[PDB]
Amino acid sequence: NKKERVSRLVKMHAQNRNEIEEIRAGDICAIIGLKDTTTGETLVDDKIDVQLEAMQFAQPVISLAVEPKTKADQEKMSIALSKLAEEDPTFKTFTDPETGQTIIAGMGELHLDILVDRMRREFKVEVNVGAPQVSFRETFNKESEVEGKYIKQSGGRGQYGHVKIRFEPNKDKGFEFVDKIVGGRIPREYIKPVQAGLENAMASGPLAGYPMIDIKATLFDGSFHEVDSSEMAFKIAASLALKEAGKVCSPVLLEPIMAIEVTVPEQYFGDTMGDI
Amino acid sequence: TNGFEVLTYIPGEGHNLQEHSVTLLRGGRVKDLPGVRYHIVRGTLDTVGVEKRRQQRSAYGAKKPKA
Amino acid sequence: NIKSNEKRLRQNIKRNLNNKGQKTKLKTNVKNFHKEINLDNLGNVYSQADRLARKGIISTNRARRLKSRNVAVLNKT
Amino acid sequence: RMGRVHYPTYRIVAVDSRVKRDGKYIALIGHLNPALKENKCKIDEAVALEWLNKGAKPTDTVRSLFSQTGLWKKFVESKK
Amino acid sequence: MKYTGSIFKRSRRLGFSLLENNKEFSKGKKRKTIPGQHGNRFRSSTMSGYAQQLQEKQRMQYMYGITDKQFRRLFRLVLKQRGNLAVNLFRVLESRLDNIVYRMGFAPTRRSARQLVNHGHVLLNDRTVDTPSIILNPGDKVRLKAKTIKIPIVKAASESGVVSPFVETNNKTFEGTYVRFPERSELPAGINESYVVEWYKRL
RNA sequence: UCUGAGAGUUUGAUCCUGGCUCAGGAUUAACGCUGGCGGCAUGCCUAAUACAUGCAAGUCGAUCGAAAGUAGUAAUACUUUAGAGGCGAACGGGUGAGUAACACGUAUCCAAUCUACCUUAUAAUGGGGGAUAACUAGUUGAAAGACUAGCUAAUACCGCAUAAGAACUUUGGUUCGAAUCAAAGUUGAAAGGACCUGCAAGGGUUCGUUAUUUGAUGAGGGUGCGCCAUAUCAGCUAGUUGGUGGGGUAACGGCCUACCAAGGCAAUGACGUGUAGCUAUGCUGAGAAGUAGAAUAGCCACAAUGGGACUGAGACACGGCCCAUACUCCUACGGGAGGCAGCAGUAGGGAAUUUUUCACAAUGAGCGAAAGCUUGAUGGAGCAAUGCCGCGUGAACGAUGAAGGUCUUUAAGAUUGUAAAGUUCUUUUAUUUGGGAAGAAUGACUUUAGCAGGUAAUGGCUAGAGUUUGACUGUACCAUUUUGAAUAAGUGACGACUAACUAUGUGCCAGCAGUCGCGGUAAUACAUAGGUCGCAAGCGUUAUCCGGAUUUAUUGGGCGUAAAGCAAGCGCAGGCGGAUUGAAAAGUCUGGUGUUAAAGGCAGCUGCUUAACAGUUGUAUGCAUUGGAAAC
Repeated sequence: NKKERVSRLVKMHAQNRNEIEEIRAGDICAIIGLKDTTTGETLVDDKIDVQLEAMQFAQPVISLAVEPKTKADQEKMSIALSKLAEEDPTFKTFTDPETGQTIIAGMGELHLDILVDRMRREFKVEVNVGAPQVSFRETFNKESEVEGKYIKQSGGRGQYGHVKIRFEPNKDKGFEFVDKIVGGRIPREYIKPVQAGLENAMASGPLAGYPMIDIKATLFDGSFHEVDSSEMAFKIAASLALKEAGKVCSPVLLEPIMAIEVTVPEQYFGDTMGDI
Repeated sequence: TNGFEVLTYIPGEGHNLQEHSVTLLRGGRVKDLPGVRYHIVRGTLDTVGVEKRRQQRSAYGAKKPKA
Repeated sequence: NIKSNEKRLRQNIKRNLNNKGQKTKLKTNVKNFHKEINLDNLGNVYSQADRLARKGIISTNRARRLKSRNVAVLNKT
Repeated sequence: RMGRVHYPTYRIVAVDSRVKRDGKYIALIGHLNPALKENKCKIDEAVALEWLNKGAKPTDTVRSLFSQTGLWKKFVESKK
Repeated sequence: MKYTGSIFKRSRRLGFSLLENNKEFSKGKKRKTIPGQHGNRFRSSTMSGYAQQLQEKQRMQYMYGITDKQFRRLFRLVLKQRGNLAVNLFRVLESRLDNIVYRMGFAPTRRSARQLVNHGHVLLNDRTVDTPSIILNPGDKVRLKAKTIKIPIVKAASESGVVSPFVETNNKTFEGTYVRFPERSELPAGINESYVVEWYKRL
């Protein structure tokens, strides 16, 4: 939604660049300027509808992480990807949150070759191929029980908390808490904090930072003091017990097993069965 | 950028340290540190953020906290 | 590229040829006066000097100086 | 002219065609604001004739500004 | 800036109610103590030249509604003339447009006068004023357009307006005229400007 | 008078010498967090690194022949110019690489030089000749181009005549290396165009041109004076110093040359090295002065480097030539285009320096009697909170203060907090309606009125009427135009220095920080919540400069114990120097004149509603001259 100023037109001939001024219905050229145009954009002068297309292509998506070597070259490579994305809107680049590095996709080996040539010639940034990364979610296996203690004197006053948490993993049902404290071993005011004490800590994994998912946590016993023993003691004890449970349980990893529809003509079918 | 090499202090809790990053510099003076009267800017292309911070948003380059 | 530049270049090539011709016509009569120090040679030299001064090939001060040098020699005779 | 943008202030000066714009000037005639519809030039009309008689003709835009004052009516007859 | 937030906050803290006893009125509490969580008996020993100069300057620029940069700018403008710079500077301050409007009672507050001027409802000598920064001379007239006099609020303010002998008001025609420089007793005596003058060490 | 601020930091405690940091203004600033506008300025100091493309000097047919095409039977009318020739090109544009001295700043002397066109009027614009592009043909040729022979005109070139006037020489005369003037010897100027009138002859209006001749103007040359550091740089210099003769650039000058020589500068510091555009000016303080020499205005020079010559009036010439040098590009490989410190813009650098922008609307420039052509000079617009000014982001009423929070954390309460809940009002802005600028009043074009040597003619001068004159911009701005609190705030800090504090965590771990100095157990010094204070579409932050710092001291310090008397004597140059008498007036003080650019500062005033900004009047200081004074 802006008016672009067409500065000059030019036709790239076999060897020469013929600078022309007028273009009629049937001829094609290029414009100097409009340095922020993206392929697929339509140009309008006499208030006509835009013929912008968005459903004419298919995704060749194959994720491949590209490991960086020098941070300055990585910073320039980010700008290079920004300047090459408009070249092919169907060219895909992901930015993994756990590993903030570029994830190239393409249509095969020659696709990667042309992309790396584009990076290494115009931008002069050359990067070596690494290896892709996967989310690799986490669960674990049942454990007996976990204790948690927190005693301090810092600040001229102590802070005290004792909790017993039994940490139950699942495969389908996410985070859920059940309370079983009876007998005044904890005041009700610190019931809801512990409800938030566990789940907030549940998103940390003891292998590579992958959040722990589909777990059930429960409280059985606990201990506190007189007017001391403020709210944060049990909140931090819950997280400490969660981390200890996740560490000593020898956790298990999960990866998505993608359903693959291999469509082939009636020539490589038996070969497809053999290859699989 | 010059052939000389300079000692600086890394402000705040936490670190963005990889011993390989080009980073900018800041002035100031810290007399406790022997030989260190130069500083690294926190909140630039490197040393990008300090978390939990909601004050002193002139150093540490932390985005303004809003709900 | 400047069209006036090349235009003036092709013009002053010919102008330089003509100026060199007139300068040599001057100098050969100056040599003739150096050989024959008489009134006729001085008159020819001063005529040619005026001809160059008419168009402006030789500045009036330069012409006056050279004619003073020559007339001094003639007066010594 | 000089001054801030959207405020044309052209000080009236005698100009020899060899000098650059608003550079070292021979002698300032006066001051005039084209925006105001009122004669405001500070001219003595005596030194102006001095510059006219010594050559180096100033801008033509002020010649009309001197026809209203009758400078020509006396200049052309003082020429004789 | 131009807005100080709650007006009662400044009045309670600095002990200066712009209205005699309305900005520190019994509005749920009647106290002269500074506001905040530390309301308690304290020993005032830092009250000195630094503290008093800051207090007078802040009260000056908050009652006048002028930002610090503009305040020093007007001080420098006063510096160009000669004489007793304190009293003359205060007179130049009092010749501010919104202050004159407030003294006429045509606007309840200087901020209300600023709103009236900026929205463009004040006419000065064949020129409508849009910037609430105008210095009036003796014999300078202020008009309110027929469009801007239809409001019950402005009429109520006019009927309960401030009286000022140094200027002439025609309430039946909504006309104002800056007659003369206000005398010393006609100026607010709350603030002593000499300390603020000594606060200028930029010379 | 312009006009003056300090505090802390050594000790058990006290004072003194000194240092350090803070307290404030400014940027050719930038970073970090945010982010509304109007007005205005500013926006590569690094790589004078390399740089694609468009512009950055073009113009003249009333200069010329000819060439082509639209009409016309042809003739001729109509449109353009490829070339020659003419003017212009050396100025504008941009940088500070280099330049340490008449480069810069300033006054004279040029009896040492010139200046096309502008200003001064006068003699004249006489008669001939030859070629020459353009054009054609042939050759080398892919073109690019180059070579060869004919064809053509000129305000293009070349003889001759007239040359009052001019240059040169001689005789006389003026005056203190030169002046004015009488006669004589000698020398040399060109071209017509266009228009009108007239049968013609001829005459007239303007332009083009030569000669002569007034200023103004630019450039060049000499001059005293001041105009960076540096002695941990004592000799430097060979056309150098000077003379005779000659030649030479506008001139005098070893400027150059033939001959004869021996000095010249030089401890009042030359020479050497580093650095460097300078000045007016920007900032700082009252000032001595320091700071920076953004833009700007002038001066200075190169244009990738080292050189050279030509045209031209002026160039060794931003985008002229040639040569040598480093590179790109094309090449058919034979050879060629060459050089964005012009407007831009990009590769890279850095903190960073921008549209690959409009029109020449206006001024100017270049040119042409002209319609007028070009103009990335010039004036606007775009981006960026880089900076300054203004401006909103609401206002009135509404509580022993709603809710919640924070705190004593009692079953008082305070606190946020007229903030709010909520009711009215209100539109700069968000938003449609209408209206709509000043800026040509620049000039020219067409008509008329008067003017003049001339009037036989139109042109030359002044007036009046109509024609048009914008890139800007339906912009600014205005009018109950409509709806509307709605459309817009973050920032730093609270132990003290220096106004602004309490709670939780914290255990010398984290971390704070400009200093004193804080934190190894109730931390007002840290991290967070709340409160509070100060600024604000900006806040902090660093770099850097002036003040404080008089803390390199004529103004403005000392040398016995905090730093400091050569170990003493002799002593040059130089500095300082008794009085009386006389003179002079060099310093000194004063009167007058001219210069010391504009802009800037200071004071007064004017306008864009108003600050910012622009403009007007007065306004120092120094220089030289004239005249006074003799107290030193």
